[PDB]
This record gives sequence, C-alpha cells and structure tokens, in this order.
Amino acid sequence: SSTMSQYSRSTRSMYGPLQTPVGCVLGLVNSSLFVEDCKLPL
Amino acid sequence: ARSAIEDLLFDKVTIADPGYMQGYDDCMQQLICA
Ligand SMILES: *[C@@H]1O[C@H](CO)[C@@H](O)[C@H](O)[C@H]1NC(C)=O
Repeated sequence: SSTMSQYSRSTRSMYGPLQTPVGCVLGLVNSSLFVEDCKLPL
Repeated sequence: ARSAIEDLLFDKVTIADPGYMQGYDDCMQQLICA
C-alpha cells in the first residue's frame, strides 16, 4: 500500500501476497486444485 | 512442448513479447515498454 494513486485501497480479510505467473495477487489462498470448467477464469 | 514446426514458425516471425511474467520489471530495471 506504499506508493498508490487515485483513491486508496479497500482491504478487510486479514494473507501475504502470492506471486502468480500473471503477477502478484491479494485476497487469494494457495491451493493446488484443478477445475475444468471455470465460470470466471482468472 | 512447443512443436518444432511451431518453434520455427514462432522464431522466424518477428514477435515482440508483452511480458507475461515480469515484463514490467524487464523495463523498470533494464515497443511494449512504453
Ligand atoms: C503455492 O505454494 C507453492 C509451494 O508451497 C509455491 O511454489 C507457489 O508459488 C505458491 N503459489 C503462489 C501463487 O504463490
């Protein structure tokens, strides 16, 4: 949360950030699970 | 992995890579940078 712009961040559910191949994620849990039919693929 | 036919196809054609993994970092500390 150090160097942001626009309006501040909204976070409640305190939970370290996780490094994903697409980037760095917050609000997620590590889980080695496999689903074929993701309604909302990240 | 990538098939050799598509290996040739991918390498021969001019591809600029839009940084899937850390491409932002690849121009902060080192076109698809601007
Ligand atoms: C999940 O944990 C494994 C090892 O426990 C690690 O290699 C992987 O990077 C973690 N996933 C994320 C998104 O950080």
